[PDB]
Amino acid sequence: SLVVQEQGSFQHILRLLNTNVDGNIKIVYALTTIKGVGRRYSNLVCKKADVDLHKRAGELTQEELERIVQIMQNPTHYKIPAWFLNRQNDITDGKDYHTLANNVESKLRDDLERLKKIRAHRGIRHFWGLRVRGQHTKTT
Amino acid sequence: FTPVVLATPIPEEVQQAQTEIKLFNKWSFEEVEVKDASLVDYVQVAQPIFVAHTAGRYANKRFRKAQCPIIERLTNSLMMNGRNNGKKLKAVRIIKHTLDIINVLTDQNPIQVVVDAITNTGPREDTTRVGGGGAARRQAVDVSPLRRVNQAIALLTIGAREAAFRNIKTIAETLAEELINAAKGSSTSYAIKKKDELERVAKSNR
Amino acid sequence: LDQEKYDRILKEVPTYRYVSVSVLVDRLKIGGSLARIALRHLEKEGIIKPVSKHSKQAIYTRAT
Amino acid sequence: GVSVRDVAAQDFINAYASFLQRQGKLEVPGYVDIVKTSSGNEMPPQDAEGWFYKRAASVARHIYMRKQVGVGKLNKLYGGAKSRGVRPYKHIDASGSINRKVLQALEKIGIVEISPKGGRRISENGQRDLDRIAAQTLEEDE
Amino acid sequence: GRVRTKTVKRASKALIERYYPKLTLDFQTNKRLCDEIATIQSKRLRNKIAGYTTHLMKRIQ
Amino acid sequence: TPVTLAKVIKVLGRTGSRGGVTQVRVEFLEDTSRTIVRNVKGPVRENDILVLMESEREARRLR
Amino acid sequence: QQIIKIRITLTSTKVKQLENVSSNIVKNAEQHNLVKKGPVRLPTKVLKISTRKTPNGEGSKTWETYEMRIHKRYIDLEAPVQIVKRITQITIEPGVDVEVVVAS
Amino acid sequence: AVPSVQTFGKKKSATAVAHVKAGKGLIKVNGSPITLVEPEILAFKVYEPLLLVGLDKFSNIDIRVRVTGGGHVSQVYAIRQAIAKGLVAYHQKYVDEQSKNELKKAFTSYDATLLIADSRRPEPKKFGGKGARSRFQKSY
RNA sequence: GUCUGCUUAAUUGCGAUAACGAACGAGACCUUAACCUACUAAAUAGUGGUGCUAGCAUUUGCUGGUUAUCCACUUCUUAGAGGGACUAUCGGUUUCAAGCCGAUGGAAUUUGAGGCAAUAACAGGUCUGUGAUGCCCUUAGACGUUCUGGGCCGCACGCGCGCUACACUGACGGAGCCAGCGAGUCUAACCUUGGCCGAGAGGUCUUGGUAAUCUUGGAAACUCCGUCGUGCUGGGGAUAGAGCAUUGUAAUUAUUGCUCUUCAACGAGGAAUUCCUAGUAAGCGCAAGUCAUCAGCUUGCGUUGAUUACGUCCCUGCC
Repeated sequence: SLVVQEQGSFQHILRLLNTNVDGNIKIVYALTTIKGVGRRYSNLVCKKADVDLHKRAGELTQEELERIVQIMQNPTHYKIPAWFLNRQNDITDGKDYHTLANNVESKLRDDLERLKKIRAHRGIRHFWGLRVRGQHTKTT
Repeated sequence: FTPVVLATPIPEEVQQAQTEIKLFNKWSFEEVEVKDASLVDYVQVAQPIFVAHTAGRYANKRFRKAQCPIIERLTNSLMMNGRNNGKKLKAVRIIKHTLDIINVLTDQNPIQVVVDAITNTGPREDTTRVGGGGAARRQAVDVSPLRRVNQAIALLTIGAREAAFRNIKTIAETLAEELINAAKGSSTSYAIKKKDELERVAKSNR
Repeated sequence: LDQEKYDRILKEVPTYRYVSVSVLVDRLKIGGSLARIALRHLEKEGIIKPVSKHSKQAIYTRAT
Repeated sequence: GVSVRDVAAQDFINAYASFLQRQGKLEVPGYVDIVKTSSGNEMPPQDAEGWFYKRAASVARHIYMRKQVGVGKLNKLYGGAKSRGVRPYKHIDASGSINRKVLQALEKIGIVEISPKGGRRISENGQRDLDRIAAQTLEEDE
Repeated sequence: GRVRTKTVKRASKALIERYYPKLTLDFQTNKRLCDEIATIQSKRLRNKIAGYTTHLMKRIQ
Repeated sequence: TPVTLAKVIKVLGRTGSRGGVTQVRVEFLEDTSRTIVRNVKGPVRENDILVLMESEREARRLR
Repeated sequence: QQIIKIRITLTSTKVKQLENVSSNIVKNAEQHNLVKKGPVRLPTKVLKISTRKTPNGEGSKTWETYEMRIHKRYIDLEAPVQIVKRITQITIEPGVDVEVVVAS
Repeated sequence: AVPSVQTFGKKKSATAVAHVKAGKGLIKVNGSPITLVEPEILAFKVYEPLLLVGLDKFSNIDIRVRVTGGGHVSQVYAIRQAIAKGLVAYHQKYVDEQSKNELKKAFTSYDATLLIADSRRPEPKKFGGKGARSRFQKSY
């Protein structure tokens, strides 16, 4: 409807989970320069959140940074339907949970090294550097 | 001047527009002609398309390529880049655009500046591969004028295509950025910077 | 998006004859996402008088 | 005198959509913002909204256009192919759910009805409510 | 091509001998006739005999 | 840059290895009775007005 | 005198015994003068079993398309338990199947 | 009485049914009049024939054109043929005879389909190679 | 005989001929796509008329809903019989032979297309389809059988068959919104709607269907109406982090899917080298063949659909 007069609280690069973000990019992404989140947990944490889906990554009230660091990380509460998921049943600690940013990188990790203690064939064929899904790959 | 009063109001805007009149009732094909002697005879100005599609039995008879409406040997080319290959209705929803971005930019009779991107865009003094040996010369000979216009459309399509290609410009703004600068031709275009580049590989070999 | 991008826009886009969104990224350069906005806005008797169709091209133009 | 047919295929869409947006009666089922409609779409509907009030004039104009049909019919219709990616592109039949529930909500007022043979037939109201609202979408064209 | 054949010619060239008189060029009046005379296989074959004949009476005159 | 527009009369015989060349007379339209015998490259007929800025090379029959 | 509206449903592989039987059919029944229709004549099914020619990969890739083309063919006919039976017994034949899907 | 006479349509697949009777104005295609075309760029295909002649003539002549077969552009000539077809089936059975000759020298000029439907076939396919005259790869 | 020549898709045919007349091949024949306002019938196809009827007009009109309200129809749509085209009709063109152009009528390049496919074979392939099978070997620490686990998916790389893309002639989105080839549950779980629950992926109640009777009339390229504006982007979708689901005794060398973010090359492809003359080249889909699933293949179809010749022996190749 117009060019919106963005004052500077347009602030021009952003930081969400230590893990970089850019600040005049159209949001749902930006939440996608991340691990473990991608335009589907992202278009829920914005609908269960009081959001814009067309705002940028710099243009962020902060009451919409800390509620959007927050649903994330929680999972079951602002209706997160649990099929929606990756840490689908822990199976070591159940649980209904989300594997995140720094954390999908050290849990990718801790799922291989409950089946390399074993000595089986879902994390021994990851072990020879060659693939486990059953195929003949030679070409690649 | 007499609105038919048929329930079904089939237009009084496209009834006074195409009753008074023939031709595509945006551009009037009505005091628009060709200015060269050679490319009259071999470039239809227009049998009436009242849109810019004929089945099209144009290659059985070795000639009629001629009888072929220019506008619909154009949409014809574009037909590519392979992925579209087949799509004519994307290629007339694009040249039904082109004729508005020439009218709008110049203020012309744009279906004429469509025709002046024909005769000007044609390579006359052209080469051929004399066989000849391992190496010989491209005896330099002026195409008939038949062939010429085959090239004059062919050329234009391989340079206003790269221009959308990682481009902010949607072929509607590069096609009309080629024909205005290809008739003024100029060399901000691609024909008059290959057409000339084939004259200019011949003028020697010759 | 700051306030010598919309008033460079409106004093430059009344008699500015041929326009689009490839027209505001090549002339006013940054954006596009936004641009199809501060053009279209209004449509006050003094912005653009069009022969524009659908989505897919928006070919606008001169009030007069 | 004044038809549903005599009028276009997205003005009736957006001018029953802002009729069934502004009716309140319409009910709005609980997996109708999130959940992906269709499974080859990644994107659910870009409205997230009262696609439900744009699927409430589609469905509905779509019935009346024919006799009868639905939910495994509006199942072959709303989707398209598949995005299989690498695998030469493939049809996928939606999710009977949302319109198995607008078809039991339209059942409510007197717009859509259950055609004997059975499954969705618009009632006798219903049609009354589409020839009232194809003549109120003919005057945004007139 | 369009190049004629023996079985055909040598069937019109035998015919053309006797029946020059019934003989014509409206070939659609020979076609009929060319059955009452020959004892032909086919419909196609027959339409290619008289075609040739009419290529005799159109040059004979 | 002087352009002499010459009309084709008699299309003669096919040439070249690959049949890329017809031979060609030509009647000078703009000096009728001159009737030179150049070459050209195309799928030709009699009456293809033909275009030469090279007035004149008169050409000889190319494998 | 109990009336019955029979329906006569035929099929073969020869267009020449078969046509024979609704000439005989509908004129060994208009002799009887019966209330009937005329030989309805049903979409031509028409099986093309692709098969390669060779006995062994070798050998070019070198194929066939043999098939049965039936001409499906049906009829009608009223008449009691007496004069549909004298009609079904008569047309009697090589190549052909007759059903009497009865309509009591 | 009714005065009705009447026709078909045929371009590569389907048909129409021009029930060209005596009424007041109408031109119903598919249960949807022609202002309402269908693939709405070609839209001008059918718009030539009402004016290619007097929108004068078709006030008298009422066409409920039902449209089956034959992807959207197939039938476009099939419903074009049929308004002309009968243009001369009205102008043959009903409106005289030189009104079929004044016409067909108008309607013969685009000298196109309009009147005479297309001839061309799809070629049968074969064995080996994929649209039609294609032969499988080659070796050595 | 089986040939100088001219002739063709063709030892296909006129003609030349101590050579006369026949067999197989080819062609004839069979499949399917076209055409029949003539026949033969259709509440598993659809018409009007008929009400019952739901709206706009009120002008009688216009828009409907109704597997029976009745009937009447059979263009339609199916499909049996059937017919129908022969290059036909003049005109040329030629040994005025076989043939070949062109224009009229026509639905209509061998009508299009496949399928059958002699003569002689090749030591091409195959005992890893066989309870078809020679002769060697194996016969219980078997190379026979079977429960498990991994293995044929292992990569610095060499070679083919392929998918998306280098754009504004496109990517995203509403709003228009369109076929054809199939298939399908029985002794049991194949198709599933509908109506709900799920953002979604789905879950399910319950439904019909041994099928022109159900899912099934709604597929994509597109017209719509625009945002994006020459920004490797708002082309590109690589590789990644998690979750949530949907099958599967087993999901690890994540079978697939969703949910959101990580945003890899490549800015039109060298020496090479294919396939193609008409609904033909090619792209947008989908139903089957696998199958519990997992298609970037195999087959088959249509919906949009043109360039370019419609000719040669320069080449290869083979006669």
